[PDB]
Parts: sequence; structure tokens; C-alpha cells
Amino acid sequence: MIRVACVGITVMDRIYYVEGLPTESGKYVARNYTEVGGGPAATAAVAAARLGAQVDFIGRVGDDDTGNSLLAELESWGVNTRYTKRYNQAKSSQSAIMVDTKGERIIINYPSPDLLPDAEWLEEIDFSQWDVVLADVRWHDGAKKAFTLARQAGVMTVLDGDITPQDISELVALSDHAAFSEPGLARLTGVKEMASALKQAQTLTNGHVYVTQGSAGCDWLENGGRQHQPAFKVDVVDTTGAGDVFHGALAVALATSGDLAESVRFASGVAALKCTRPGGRAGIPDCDQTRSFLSLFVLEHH
Amino acid sequence: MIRVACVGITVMDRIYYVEGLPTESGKYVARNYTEVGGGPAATAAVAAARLGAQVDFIGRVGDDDTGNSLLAELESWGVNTRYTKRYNQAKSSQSAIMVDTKGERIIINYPSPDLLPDAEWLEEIDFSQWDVVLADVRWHDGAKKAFTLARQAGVMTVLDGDITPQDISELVALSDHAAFSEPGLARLTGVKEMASALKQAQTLTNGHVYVTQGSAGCDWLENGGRQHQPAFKVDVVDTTGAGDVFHGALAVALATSGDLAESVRFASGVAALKCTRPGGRAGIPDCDQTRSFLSLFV
Ligand SMILES: Nc1ncnc2c1ncn2[C@@H]1O[C@H](COP(=O)(O)OP(=O)(O)O)[C@@H](O)[C@H]1O
Ligand SMILES: Nc1ncnc2c1ncn2[C@@H]1O[C@H](COP(=O)(O)OP(=O)(O)O)[C@@H](O)[C@H]1O
Ligand SMILES: O=S(=O)(O)C[C@H]1O[C@](O)(CO)[C@@H](O)[C@@H]1O
Ligand SMILES: O=S(=O)(O)C[C@H]1O[C@](O)(CO)[C@@H](O)[C@@H]1O
Ligand SMILES: [Mg+2]
Ligand SMILES: [Mg+2]
Repeated sequence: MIRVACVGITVMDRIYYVEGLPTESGKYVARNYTEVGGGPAATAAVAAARLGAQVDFIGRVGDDDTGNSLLAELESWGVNTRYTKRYNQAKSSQSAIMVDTKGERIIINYPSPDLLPDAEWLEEIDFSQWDVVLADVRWHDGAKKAFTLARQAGVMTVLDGDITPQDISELVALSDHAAFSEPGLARLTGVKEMASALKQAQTLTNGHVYVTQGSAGCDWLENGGRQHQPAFKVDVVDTTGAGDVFHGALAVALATSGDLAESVRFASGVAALKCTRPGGRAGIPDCDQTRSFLSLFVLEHH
Repeated sequence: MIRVACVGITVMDRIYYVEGLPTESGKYVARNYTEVGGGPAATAAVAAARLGAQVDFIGRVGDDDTGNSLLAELESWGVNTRYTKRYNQAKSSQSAIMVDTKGERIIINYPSPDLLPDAEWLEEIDFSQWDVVLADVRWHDGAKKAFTLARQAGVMTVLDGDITPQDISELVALSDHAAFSEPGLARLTGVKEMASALKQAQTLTNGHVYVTQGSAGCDWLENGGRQHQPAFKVDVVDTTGAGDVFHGALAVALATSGDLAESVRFASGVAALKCTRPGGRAGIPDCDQTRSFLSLFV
């Protein structure tokens, strides 16, 4: 089967369901609240595990109750946490998330400063044991080190190019597949027009560049041409982690088939189904539920 | 010795310090984070205790870590929690708060569905043991019952009239002093213009009506005539709980002096100093620090 490493952040999601996204200063009341594990690499690992892969998550937690809950949750999804570092006297990372009734979200992330950025401890891990290494940009040194070791071992690298304060140029160069979010690509290039931004991103790597655009689907460059995969329409409750699940599914599909069109289509299906349930994980389908959704899509109007 | 009861909510504040208030969907990074006790009545109790009063906090928590932390923190501030109800197998309330570099804040409160509104147990408490009862509007049945019992014992009632979903008319009627937030007054009256809203609020009560307006200060009515107290300019880090601290200070000052202008001025000073430090509580001054701060104005 497919052996996956996911390198990046694991954070506790504190999700507030509101009438509307709070645009202005004031007091608001949440209609509902859920506390669930998140973080791009960690949710991507859960997607890979749901889809049949043998999955390692490699990141950093504190020794607070949050840390032990984050890792226990990943283990219950079939994600192995043996390579995750526990810092002592450390808070784990967490986010406040506001989701409106259309499933659009504001995420405020607080990276715990007790989790050191040092990635040298990754050098003790044998990266040659995996078919694919996924990394998020939210642990910059972990992504740089993991992709360097993965390229040296001849293992495919897949980047979750989300928005982040630092420049991710050097992570993109180490990426076989650099799958940006719309905001991620805009921050990296400083260009708001997606088509021109994607051509600029392509100059940063010999790998493939993609950009996800929520319900507008996914664009990528292949044979010097602009490719496209529409989103699948579903009853959306929560788009939180759509990107994370898309990246997990894309890494599994790319490692399985090598086929960009079929892999992006597969990942779009998995991400669409995730959007139908609250949080990053409850809606994640297995391989069989995904193939039913994708193969019966053409037998009905949707 | 001022004896104060504060009736209302205690919630855990999860405060995110951001570059700017999110004006649209997306991913943002907080530069800093602090987790601190809050809730209007609970922070008002802390202000009262810092200002020398003997303070009871009367609210509801669960038996989760959050609940036990909220009460332990109040005890560490010198607030007595003996009358607070601890519900079995129940989660406590909490808020996510975003504070920008100017100290402006968005608060998202999640009221625990495990905390019963039932206020009948307040009947087992002798309300005559306090000089003043403060209540917030986020525990409506507790405020109604506590104000009813306080009025029956002849004890002064002070309302924190913040924004909340339910109509607070009946709480305002039971209020000797109804001190609204700008949003709270607008929600109650459905009038955006502060001057005509305050006159409309005055028709609901034989008490005094006030409205706080952040750095624009505080307005109130004395015999139909609008009084004003400007805010005191400070280096603002965080306006979270300014209202809460203002109400705690106002209740102590009213119970002490009964001069409205001097009480509002005092409470404005206490609230201004709170704004200089993160969260609802770290910046709360004692009586001596407040008098020093006020002496440098006219
Ligand atoms: N509203 C939606 N409806 C259906 N599919 C969606 C929706 N939002 C996202 N997806 C799927 O998930 C992918 C990634 O979502 P996107 O919002 O671009 O990522 P991120 O959450 O990282 O910003 C999309 O390209 C699409 O395949
Ligand atoms: N930026 C500020 N500078 C000085 N004083 C302030 C500031 N914000 C609030 N205060 C003081 O605290 C009082 C209550 O603050 P306000 O924002 O009106 O309450 P709330 O937090 O309930 O909205 C104000 O009337 C004022 O005296
Ligand atoms: O990427 S961050 O904002 O640092 C963390 C959040 O990202 C998600 O994984 C969604 O893509 C959430 O589950 C995290 O809170
Ligand atoms: O009033 S609520 O929004 O429910 C609770 C918040 O109010 C404050 O006390 C400030 O007024 C915060 O500390 C609470 O989170
Ligand atoms: Mg999205
Ligand atoms: Mg204010």
C-alpha cells in the first residue's frame, strides 16, 4: 500500500459557528461550538489514513492536555505519531475559527512559541521508508529539512502552500508538487490574478504548481497549458480543512497513479465530501465512499 | 468596608492579539495570546476587590477544568465564590477574543448549554448582607431574581447593560443604576443616536441611566439633562473588559459617595488604567493608584 509522511503543524481547532463572520468590533454570540484536531499536515494525514494509506504524522506538541488530545485523536484515525516531538513545559498550538452559515471561515492561528522551530532532529528519521512526503508551510524549517531529506532519498514531495507570514520560495523549489491556496499563491507572488501568479510560481520550481480556489475548483500548469478541475457541488456546512483534506488525498492519488488530472479530480471529490460535515475531519470519506461519489456523479444531475 | 455582590457570568477569555481585526474570510496569525478569566459580573467583582471592597461573585460554572480555573482565579483576586453554583457533568462558558494593535476587540461568546438558567436557589441567600448588588445581562434570570431580592432588602442595584440577545427592559426597570454599553443601549431601544436612545432607556426605569462609549467617555441623565465624563487618554493595549471594570468601580463609588459625577469620573479612571495592560484584569488599579492617576487631570 501507500506509505505517507505528513510534516507540519497539529493544532486544537476551537470552532465557533456564527450567524455571520464578525466584520467589525463588537460582541457576538456563537450558535454552536466544536473543539477538534486540525493543522494542514495533521488533517492531511487523517485524510490519507481514511483513504487506506499507512501514515506518519511528524510535528511538535507541548505536554499540556491539548498535546496529548491532539496525538490521541490522530492515533484513533489510524495516523502514527511515533516521530512527533513532545516539548516539555510547552503549550500546544491552537486556533480560534469562526464559521458562518454558508461554511466560510475566519481562522486565527496561535503558534505556541514553546515549540522550537529547530528541525535538525528530522535528520535521525529514515525518509526512504515513505512513497510520498507531504509538508505544510506553517513549520518552515520542518518542511525545508523534510523535503531536502525526501529529495535525497528519491521520495516524492507534496507542499501545502497556504498563506503564512514568511516567504515559502525555498519550500516551493524543494516541492515535486506545490499545491497553493489562492491566498497562499497571492502572498508568495504578490500578484492577485491567479493565472499570472501561477506562471510566476512555476519559475520557483521544476515541480508542478497548482492553486485551489474553494468552490471555483483547482487550476494547474501542465505541458505549458492551464489545466482545471471544477469543485463538486455538495450541501456545504464547513469548508474548514477542505485544503488540508485535498492535499492528503492528492498525495495518496499522485503516489498511486502519477496522473495529475485523475489525482486532482480524486482529491476534489474527497475535499467536497469533507465540506458536508463540521470541522476538518468528520466528513472525510474512505476510498470506497469516494469512488461511489465520483463514479455515480455522471449518472445523476448534481 | 463596602460589601458587593456581583451576579452574572464567569467565562474563560481566549484572547488573540492580531495585526488587524479580520474584515473578511481567511487565515490570520496572532502575534500573541493570553488565556484569562472574564465575564462582565466576574471581572466587575475583581475590580471591586482591587478597590478594597468585600466581594461575592454569584454565577454558574460546570465541574470541568475551565470551571475550577475560573473560580480559583477569582479566589486569587480576593473574590469570594461561596455562592457560585457548580453544575455536575457540565462544561463552563468561554469566549474567543481578537484584539488589534489599537486595543479594539471582537468577542465571540459561547454560552455553555449545560448551565441551567434557574435562579430559584438565590432565595436561600440573604441579600441584606450587601451595600450594592451588580448584575450583568448575560444571566437574565439570575439578574432578575437578584435585583428583586435586593430591592426587597432595600439594597442598591447596578446593571451592566451590555448587548445580549434577549430584551433587558425588565432588568432596567429593576435597576437603581442602568449603565449600558453603546451596543447594549442601541439593541435595547433600537435607536442608533446615543442622546435619543438614552432618553428612551430613561422611560423604562425610575433609576439612573448611563451609556459608556469607549474613548468618547460616558453620558448619563440627571433630571432629563445629559451629563458627560470624557475618557482619560492612556497608552491602550487592550479595551477588553473596560465596561466590566467601569461597572465594578461605579458600584463601589456609588455605594461609597452617592455623588454621580465623582463616581463616573472615578470609574472612568479605573477603566482607563485597565486599558493599559492585556486582558480584563492585569491593568486594574487599586484605590491609591486611581487617586494618583486622577490628580494629573481637571
Ligand atoms: N465550498 C466548496 N464546495 C466544494 N468543494 C470545495 C469547497 N471548498 C473547497 N472545496 C474543495 O477543496 C479544495 C480546496 O479548498 P480551498 O478552499 O481552496 O482550500 P483552503 O481551505 O486551503 O483555502 C477545492 O479546490 C475543492 O476541490
Ligand atoms: N480607549 C479607551 N481609553 C480610555 N478609557 C476607555 C477606553 N475604552 C474604554 N474606556 C473607559 O471604559 C468605559 C467603558 O468602555 P466601553 O468600551 O464603553 O465598555 P464595553 O467594554 O462594555 O464596551 C468608557 O466609558 C471609558 O471610561
Ligand atoms: O494553517 S493555520 O492557520 O496555521 C492552522 C489552521 O489551518 C487548518 O488546518 C485549516 O486549513 C486548521 O485546521 C488550523 O486551525
Ligand atoms: O458578555 S459576553 O460577551 O458574553 C462575555 C465577554 O464579556 C467580557 O466580560 C467583556 O465584556 C469578556 O471578558 C467575556 O468573554
Ligand atoms: Mg476554502
Ligand atoms: Mg470599548
